[PDB]
Amino acid sequence: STGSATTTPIDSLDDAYITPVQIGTPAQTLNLDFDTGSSDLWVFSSETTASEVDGQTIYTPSKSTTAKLLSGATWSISYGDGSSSSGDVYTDTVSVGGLTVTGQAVESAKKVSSSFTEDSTIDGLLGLAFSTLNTVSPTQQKTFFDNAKASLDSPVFTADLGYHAPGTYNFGFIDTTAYTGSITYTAVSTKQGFWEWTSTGYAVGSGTFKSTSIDGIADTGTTLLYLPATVVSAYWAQVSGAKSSSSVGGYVFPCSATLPSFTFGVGSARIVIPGDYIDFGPISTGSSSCFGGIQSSAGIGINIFGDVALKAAFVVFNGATTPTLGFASK
Repeated sequence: STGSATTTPIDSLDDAYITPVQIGTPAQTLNLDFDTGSSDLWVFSSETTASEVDGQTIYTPSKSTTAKLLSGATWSISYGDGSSSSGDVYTDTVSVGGLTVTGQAVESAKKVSSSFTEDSTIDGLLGLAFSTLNTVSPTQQKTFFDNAKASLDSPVFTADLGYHAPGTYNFGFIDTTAYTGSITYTAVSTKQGFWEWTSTGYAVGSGTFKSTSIDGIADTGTTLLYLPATVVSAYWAQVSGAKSSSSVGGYVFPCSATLPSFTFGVGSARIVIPGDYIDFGPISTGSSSCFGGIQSSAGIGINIFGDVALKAAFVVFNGATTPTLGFASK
């Protein structure tokens, strides 16, 4: 089997991407944030505290003839940005782009933090990291990809995120028309539950490539590119007037600037992020200070190849017995 679904930016900055997902019988379509940095499929629901719902579409398990309470199971998750959610669990039929999994754990939110409430466009998350990170207790649950894997023509999914445009998540096949050149594959460590890999270096603009190992995670659920402070300083030093602002929470730059590209290494291959992809616009409406798309990971504990980096590539998440990641230009 295969599946193919379009993923769409939630706003004009590509702050996140939403993909329609069919849950239950008859189908209830929710727009979920596909997150290769986490492993829970959770949704706004008829159980979510009413004051914490503000425009989201909700899953109502009582209206699904295939929903079943997963008795005794609870979940609770906290993300790297400080947001969180928790609740109980149903199993139900879940379909993405024509690919159907029966008995998928659908984590129904009883509580969500303010950042979720305030984002009316995101009806929940669909985790695509390794199932060892799934938070359901006392019986940990499998991701949608893990459940679908055996049925797929090939045990893979691909992320093809657009810059200020829709893109595609495919399951079970690699669309050879969606990229240019060849795909370069690189080793993955699953030790922390992430799609963790080691970039071979970077360049700023037209500068020379610096060969250096940068361990990090491929994370579709993180907006920006978070890298070591040395690398990030070298980038922003090429932008007149750019500075790190403690009051804003990262590097800002004059909105009048033209940003240089940023290149990252994948083995001997190179993925070029155009400068425009690194512009996240005014820090507040009407400001002439703009927020940068490359930020320091120093306070995170891990480097994160988020959407800024991934959207410059066609990315293969290879879930074979020994997982690997593939990157191609496009």
